[PDB]
Amino acid sequence: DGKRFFQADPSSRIRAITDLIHEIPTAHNLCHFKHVTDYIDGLCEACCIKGLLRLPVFTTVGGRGIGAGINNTPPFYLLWHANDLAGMLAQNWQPWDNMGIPAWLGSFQKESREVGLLAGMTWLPRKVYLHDPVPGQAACCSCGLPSEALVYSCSIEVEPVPKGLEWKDPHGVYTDQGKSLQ
DNA sequence: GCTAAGCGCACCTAATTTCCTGACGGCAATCCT
Ligand SMILES: [Mg+2]
Repeated sequence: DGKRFFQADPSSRIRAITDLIHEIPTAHNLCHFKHVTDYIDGLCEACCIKGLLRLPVFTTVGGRGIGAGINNTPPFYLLWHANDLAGMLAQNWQPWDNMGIPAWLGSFQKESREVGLLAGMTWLPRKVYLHDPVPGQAACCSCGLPSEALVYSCSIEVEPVPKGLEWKDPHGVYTDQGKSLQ
């Protein structure tokens, strides 16, 4: 009962859990997919979390009506790598003077532009509520690890990314004209 | 019943020209709104 992680204002539109993830096929303009079917099998909690982290980074266009993420169409992502998590964090540490207001706080105040890095790296273009049914699953058949009762669907809306916001992702790659490099 | 040796060439020259095309025609869907 309170604030929730990567969740936002009240919702009405309901979409299946298959579209939060991208690697598994979703409800396209078809009926058959790569042997998946919506509202039958769902993802685990870890898969749901790793799909929620895909939202600020790898959200594409939804047919030119649904807007993209904060860093446009998802560009090339480049970073510095090491054999350890300590070297993982240390080699990509370069911070900026203004941090920003990340989305794991509540409803952030828009105020002026030039968010920084911490507000821009965690921008939420979608929402999640999910309606919990009475009990749930018995054996998992979508993730692969046989788990307890899992999710079935969710609820996704969009937020229009405004104009301006002169901002550069630290790991993104941007062309000569400032557009995203694909 | 049916033979056997020896002998078998090389030199000359072998060519010059000029011409050799142009224009036209080259496709679209449908594989995320
Ligand atoms: Mg899984």
